[PDB]
Amino acid sequence: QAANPYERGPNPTESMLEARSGPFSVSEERASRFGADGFGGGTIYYPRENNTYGAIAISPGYTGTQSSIAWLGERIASHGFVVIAIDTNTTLDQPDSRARQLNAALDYMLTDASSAVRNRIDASRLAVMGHSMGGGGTLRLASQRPDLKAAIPLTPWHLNKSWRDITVPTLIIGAEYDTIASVTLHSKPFYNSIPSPTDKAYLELDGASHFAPNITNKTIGMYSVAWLKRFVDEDTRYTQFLCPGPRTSDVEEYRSTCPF
Ligand SMILES: [Ca+2]
Repeated sequence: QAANPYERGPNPTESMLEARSGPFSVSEERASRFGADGFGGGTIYYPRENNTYGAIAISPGYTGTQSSIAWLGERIASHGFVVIAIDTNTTLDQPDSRARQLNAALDYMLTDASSAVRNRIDASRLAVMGHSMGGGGTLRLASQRPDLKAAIPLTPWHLNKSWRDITVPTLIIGAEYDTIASVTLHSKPFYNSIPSPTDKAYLELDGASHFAPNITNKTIGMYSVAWLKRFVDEDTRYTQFLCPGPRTSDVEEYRSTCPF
């Protein structure tokens, strides 16, 4: 019974979560393609403030690179996270290969990055996120690693529909007008398959394309950070944004196991 030891930054408001950056100024360190084993390298974003934070790996999708998710990895790092936006070994890698590479990237932050990075990581509080096939990779890694603290598949694609063994808090963000990873064949079937008691939520962005995750988006930003705050940091000051959650508005649909 004490102040949460993982709490970082001020008491949140909607406007703070919708803004382009959080309260921590951030610096970058390259994970070189010439120095990364098991994935294609990346950019680590980390808070300049010397404290420990949660560590998060983020995969792009098919034909995508670290630059299509960089805004999100930066935005999230600036709320007090060490985040790596990766490149994949090839841009054509499939979901389950991306799951292995999200796994290699966490190992990287933890063992291979510079002292400044490693010193800011609480190695026991990790999370993954992914766009489309990166999103399928996130589900797979979440399924193989019950020890992760959260998983956030964004407009996810995967041929396997059944994610029955996931026990890691998972927010699946869907895009209502996605023409590539339709919520009806991908996001909803994945979400529908995760059984109680796993915490989870499904948010479907109103009016949004498959590519909404590759452009600065306050709804993806606010809800991704609330989710990582609530589950990587156990930070209950963020539950108020997720429960009861968005009226369905910027949001086509919201389902959740609130209050978690
Ligand atoms: Ca609508």
